[PDB]
Amino acid sequence: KSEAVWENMARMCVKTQRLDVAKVCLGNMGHARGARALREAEQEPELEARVAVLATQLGMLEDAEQLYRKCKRHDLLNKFYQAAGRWQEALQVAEHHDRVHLRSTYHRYAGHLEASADCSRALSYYEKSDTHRFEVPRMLSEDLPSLELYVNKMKDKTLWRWWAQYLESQGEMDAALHYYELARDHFSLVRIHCFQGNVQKAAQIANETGNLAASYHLARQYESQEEVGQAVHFYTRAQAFKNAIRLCKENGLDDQLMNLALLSSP
Amino acid sequence: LLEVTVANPVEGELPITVSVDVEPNFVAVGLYHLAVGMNNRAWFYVLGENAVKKLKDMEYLGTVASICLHSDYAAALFEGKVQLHLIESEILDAQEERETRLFPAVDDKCRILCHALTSDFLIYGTDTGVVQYFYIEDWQFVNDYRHPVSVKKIFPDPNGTRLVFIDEKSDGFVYCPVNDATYEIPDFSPTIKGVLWENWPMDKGVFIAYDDDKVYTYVFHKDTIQGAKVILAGSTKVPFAHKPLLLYNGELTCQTQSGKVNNIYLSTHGFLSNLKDTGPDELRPMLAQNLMLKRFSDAWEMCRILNDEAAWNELARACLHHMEVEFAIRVYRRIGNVGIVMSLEQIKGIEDYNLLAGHLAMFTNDYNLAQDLYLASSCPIAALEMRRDLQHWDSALQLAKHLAPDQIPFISKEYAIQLEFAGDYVNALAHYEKGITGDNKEHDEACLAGVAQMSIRMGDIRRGVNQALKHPSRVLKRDCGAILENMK
Amino acid sequence: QWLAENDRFEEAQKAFHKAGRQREAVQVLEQLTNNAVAESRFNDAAYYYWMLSMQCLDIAQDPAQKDTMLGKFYHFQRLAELYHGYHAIHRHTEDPFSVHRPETLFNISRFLLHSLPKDTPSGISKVKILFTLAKQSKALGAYRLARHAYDKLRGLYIPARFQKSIELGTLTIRAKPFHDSEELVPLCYRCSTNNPLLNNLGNVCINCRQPFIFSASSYDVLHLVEFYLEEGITDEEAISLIDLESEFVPVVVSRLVLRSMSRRDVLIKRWPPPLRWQYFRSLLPDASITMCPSCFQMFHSEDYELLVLQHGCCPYCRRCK
Ligand SMILES: [Zn+2]
Ligand SMILES: [Zn+2]
Repeated sequence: KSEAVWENMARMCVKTQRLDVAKVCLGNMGHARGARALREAEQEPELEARVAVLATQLGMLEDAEQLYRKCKRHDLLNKFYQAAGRWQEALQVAEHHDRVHLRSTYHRYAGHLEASADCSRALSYYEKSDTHRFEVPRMLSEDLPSLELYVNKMKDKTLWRWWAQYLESQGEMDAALHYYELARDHFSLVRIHCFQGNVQKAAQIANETGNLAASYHLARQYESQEEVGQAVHFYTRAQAFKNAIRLCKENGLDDQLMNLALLSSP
Repeated sequence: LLEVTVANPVEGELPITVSVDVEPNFVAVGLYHLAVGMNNRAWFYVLGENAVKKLKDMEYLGTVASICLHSDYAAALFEGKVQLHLIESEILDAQEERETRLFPAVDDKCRILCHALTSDFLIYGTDTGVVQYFYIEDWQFVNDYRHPVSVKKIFPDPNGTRLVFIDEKSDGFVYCPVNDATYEIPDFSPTIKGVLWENWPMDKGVFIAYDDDKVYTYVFHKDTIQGAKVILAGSTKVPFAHKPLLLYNGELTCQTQSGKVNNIYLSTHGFLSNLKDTGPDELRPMLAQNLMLKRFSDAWEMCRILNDEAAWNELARACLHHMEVEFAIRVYRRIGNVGIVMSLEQIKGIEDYNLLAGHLAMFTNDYNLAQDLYLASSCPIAALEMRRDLQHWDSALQLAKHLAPDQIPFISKEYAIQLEFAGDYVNALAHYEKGITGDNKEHDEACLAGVAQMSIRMGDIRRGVNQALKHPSRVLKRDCGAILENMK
Repeated sequence: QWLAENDRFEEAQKAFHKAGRQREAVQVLEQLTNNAVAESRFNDAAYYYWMLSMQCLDIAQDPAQKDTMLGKFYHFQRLAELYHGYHAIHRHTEDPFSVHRPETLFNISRFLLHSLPKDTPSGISKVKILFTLAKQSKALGAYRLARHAYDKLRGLYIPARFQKSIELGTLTIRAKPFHDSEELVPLCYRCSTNNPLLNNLGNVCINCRQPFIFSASSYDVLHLVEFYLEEGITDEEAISLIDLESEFVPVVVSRLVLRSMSRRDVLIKRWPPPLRWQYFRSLLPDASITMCPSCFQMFHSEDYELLVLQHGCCPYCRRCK
C-alpha cells in the first residue's frame, strides 16, 4: 500500500501503452482527478491519445507531447500547449495543422494576455480574430478615453455603432448622432430625429438613403402623428405592405389598398 | 473645543474646519452631512465643497446617546429609541409617513442598545437580542434576527449588507442576512472597544477589531471549500490613546488626543512598502499574510518576485480553497501543471455551489469533504463516480444503494475482484454471487465463473465444479484446472 | 477542401453540404459550434446548431438511421432555441446599455429558466439568467418571481462581479408587496385559465397540459393551440378539407371540424416527409402570426416585418428575404 510504488508502476504502464491495469492504479494512489481524466478520455476513438492523457495526469509532459505528435491529433496537442501555458507552440500548431481552432487559439491567447494585464497584445490578438468588435468594448470598460480612441482608430462600422449606443445611453445625443452617421446606422438617425421632434430631416434621410428600417420607423411615427397618406407611402417604400394595407383598411383607402394588396404576400 | 475637521484624503478633498456653536458631545459625519450635538440637541451642517452651512438644530425627547448619518437620513438613538428622520425636510409633495418615524413600535417593550445607518438600511440591535433591518427606500422591515443575548454593538460593512455585532458576553459574530447566519469571530478579545471594516474596494472580507492595546485583523471567508468562517489574520500594537477612525488599504487613520489624525501601517498589511529590497525569508511570511487576506493579486506579484515553485503551489492551493477557479487556472497554467489545468477547465462553467465545492475539494485531495459536498449538491451521483474512480468499492456500494442501484451489481463484482486480488476469497464469493444480474449475459457468466472459482477455493469442491460444468467458456476450465492443481 | 485550406470554414460547410458529404461537414460544423460557444457569439452558436438540426433531419431521410437521429434533430433544435434566447441575456449583462425591452428580457429569462435542463448546456451561465429574471421581475411588477429568482440564486456560486447586486437585491426584495402583476400572468388558450409565472411542469399549462407556443423574437405566449390529426387523415387531405368553408390529452381534431376550419387561422408548419406537419389553431384570428418558411419559427407579424427589414433575414435562420 505504498503510493510511490503505485506511481512508479503507473509510469511503467505509460511506457507500455497499457491502461486497463493503469486505470486500477491511479485509483489506488489516491489520484481521483487522474482517474476522472482517464474516464473522460475513454470516449476518444484512439489509444495513443488516451495514454497521452494518462501521462499528462502523471506529469511527464514530454512523453505526452511526443505521443500526441505521433497520434496526429493536433487539436489535442494544441490544447495541451495552451494548458501548459507555452502559448507559442500552440500558436504554431494552430497556424500549421489545426487551421480551424486558429481563431479560437488566438482568442484564448488574447484572453490569457488580458488576464496578465497585457492590454495592447490582447487588442492585437483580438484583432487577429473577428471577435475584437465583441471583446474590446468589454475589455476596455471603465477606460472610456481609450475605448473611444480605439473606436475612432478602427472604423469598423460596428465599433461606431456600439459607441453611439453608449453615447445615446449616456445623455450625449449630439455625439450619438455623429457616431451613428459615421456608422451609417440610418435607423438610429431616423429614430432619434423623430424622437427629438425634427421629423423633416428624418424624412429627407429616409428618402435619400433608402434604408428600409428607417422608412418603416418614420412611417410608423407618421401613423402615430395622425398623418396617414405619408405613413402609407413610407410603408410602401419600406416594403411593409402589411402595415400599409392595415392602415388603408382603417382609413378606407380602397384605391390605395389595391396597389399594396396586389404585390403583397399571399 | 469648538472645531470639527472633516476630510477625505483618499479622494483628495482638502481638510475643512467647521466652527460649531457649542462643544459637541457626539460627532457623526455622513456622505453629505455633519451632525454634532450634545444632551438633547443636534446641529446639522451640509458639507458643501467650498464651505458648509448649518441647516437645523433639532431637538430630541431624551438624551441623544448617539446619532448616525447617511444619504439624506439621520437616525438618532436616545432613551433606548431611534428616531429616523430627514435632514433637509422639504415640504414639497413629500409624504409625511416617510419623513419621520420612531423605533421600536409603541407596542414593543424593548430598548435599542446599538443602531447603525448604511446607504439603504437602518440597522439596530435591541436588548432582547433582535437585529432588524429597515429598508429606507421602501420603508419596510426586511430582516428580523433573534440572537439569544442582547446585541450591544453593531458595525455594518461599507457594502451595507453584512454586519459584525458584539453581544453582552463580548462574543463577536459576523451576520449575513443573505444566507441569514451568524459566524462566530475566533479569538475575540473580551475588551474590544470597536470594529472598523476595510474600505479598500477589493478587500471585501477584511475587517479589524481594536481595543486600547492591539488591533486584531480578521478576515471573513464568505466562499470557501470548508464553508464560510471568520479567520484571525494578525495583530498590530498601537500607541497610547489612538482611537482608529478609518481603514483604507491596510493604512489606519487613527485619532490622537491632540485632535490630529495619524497613520499606522498594519502588521498584516505591512507589504505596502517596497518589495525589491525584501529577502525571500521575509517574503514568505508576507506571502502567507497575503494569502490569508484573500489578496490573490498581490500574492501573485510576490510569488513572481520569489520565483519559487513551492510558493506558487501555496498560492494555487489557497485559490482553490477559496473557490477561485479562474485564478487557480492561471496559477497552474503558469506553473505548467497541464492535467489539473484541463480538469479545472472541465468544471469551469459549473454553477452549483456544492457541486463546485466538491470538485475543488477533490482537486485538493480531500475526498471525505468532497463526498460530503457532493451529496449536498444537485448531482449526488458524482460522489459515487469519484468513489468508483478511487477504487473505493465498499464506499461505492454504500452510496449506490441510494443514488444508482442499477450499478449495485457491477460495482459489487469489481469489489469481489479486488477481494480476489487481495486474497480475501470469502467476501469475493459473496460479492460475486451478489453481482449477478438478469440482463447482461456476459456479466452474469463472469460472476458465475468467479463464484465457481471461489467455491472451489472454499473447499466446497462439489458446488464449485458444479458451476464449472455449467459455464460455456473453456478458459474457466483452463484456470480451474490450475486451481485444482493448487489443491492437487 | 480548397475553401477549408483558404479558411472559408463557414463557406466550407456550405460547400460540403452542397456537394455530397455527411462526415466532414458534420464535424466541421460541430467545430464551428464549439468555436462559437467557446467565444461569446451565442447567436452564431444558435444558428450553427439550427443548421446541425436541419442537416440531421435531412439526412435522416435514410430509414437506416431515422430513429437514432430524429432525436439528434430535436436535441439540436432545442439547443438552437436555448442559445438564441441566451444570446440576448449575455448581451444585456455585458453591454453598458440595453437593446431589448425589459418585457422581452423578462420573458426570455423566464423561458430559459423553465426550459433549461438540469445539466445546463455549455457556455450558458444560469446565474446571469436568474439575475436578469430577478431584476426584470422587480422592475415590471412581479415581486413574487423575483423572490424565487433570489432564492435560487442563493444556491449557486456567484461571480465576484455580481455578488454585491445579488446579495443586496435578495435583501431589498423582501420589502415588496409580495404580489405578481396580472399583466404578466401567462394565459393558456385551450382551457382559458391563468398559469403561475413559475410552472413546475415547465412551459406547460396547469389545468390541461398543453405546451406553450412562444414567439421566437420576443418570447411571448402566442394564441396558438397545437392540434393533431386523426389516425387516417393525410396532410394533403387535411389542407384540402381546411381550405373549404395531469395526463395531457391532445386536442385531436376530426375531418368534419377540419371542413369547418379555414386556412386563415391554421398554421400548418410543413415539416419534411420524415416528420408529420404540426397544425396550430389561432384562437385570436384577428391577430396574425407569421412563419419563416425555413425554421418555421413563429413571430408577431409586425415584429417579424421590423426584424426582417432591420436584418435582411430571419433572426432565427439567416435566410435572405
Ligand atoms: Zn391549459
Ligand atoms: Zn427563419
